[PDB]
Amino acid sequence: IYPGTLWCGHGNKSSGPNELGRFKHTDACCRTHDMCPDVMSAGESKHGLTNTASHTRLSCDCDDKFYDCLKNSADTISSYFVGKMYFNLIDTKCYKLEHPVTGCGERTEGRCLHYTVDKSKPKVYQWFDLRKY
Amino acid sequence: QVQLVESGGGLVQAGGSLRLSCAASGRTFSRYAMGWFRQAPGKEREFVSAISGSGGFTDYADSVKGRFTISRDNAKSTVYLRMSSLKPEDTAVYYCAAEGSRGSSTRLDARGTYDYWGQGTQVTVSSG
Ligand SMILES: *[C@@H]1O[C@H](CO)[C@@H](O)[C@H](O)[C@H]1NC(C)=O
Repeated sequence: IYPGTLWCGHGNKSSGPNELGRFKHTDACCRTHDMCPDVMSAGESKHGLTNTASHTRLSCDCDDKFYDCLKNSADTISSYFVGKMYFNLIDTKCYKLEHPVTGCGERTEGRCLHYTVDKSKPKVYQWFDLRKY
Repeated sequence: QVQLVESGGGLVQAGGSLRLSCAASGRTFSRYAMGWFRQAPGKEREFVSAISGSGGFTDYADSVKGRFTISRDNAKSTVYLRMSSLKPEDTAVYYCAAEGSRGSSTRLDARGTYDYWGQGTQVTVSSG
């Protein structure tokens, strides 16, 4: 957990859900990210997918909104470190509903940044790598 | 704030060659993929081409594979769509689009991948 923040990271310090840490902007982003409706706990199964991580994995919509929230924040240095630790180190994935992937378009470092699909079959929930910060 | 502006277009005879150029401004250019979308009168604005930030992966729509070429100049922050051997049913409005900021990986085969769009220029193939 970050010095001066309540919500950013596993576990939490806060007493009420309305309470925010030192930084008005970064802690709001982390609070919104930690209140994602659809998550998957460690070892939880949902939507035909099983996550095999000790940390909870979240939906790609929450991660995209969290990315935009951190990139548009006013306090640059705290949001910078939170983004560079969450998105770029742990090598997590996000799950969303998409046509079945046929192959990876562009793979840079250990992650696929553009993928390709078959438009012929229906949509299914699948894992996708997270963009870097 | 960002600004995407096109150049090129108009009427050209069947078989002729034309390239549209699209200049972006406001942010870093090389990070974000960019693409070109084709809207015929009375149809969904479908994508015709897209190119990644690095340039190493491009995706073309099946209707136009092998006739169009896509490229970018990161120093001038521009993207070029070259077109050759134009055929009927290809006259349309061509829009220039840029990949928005995303936390997850996205496909270039979707409208929802691109946030910033230009006004686009008309392309007309008249003969046969
Ligand atoms: C975080 O706080 C909320 C309410 O403030 C609480 O429901 C939740 O259990 C807390 N997290 C942990 C790990 O205790």
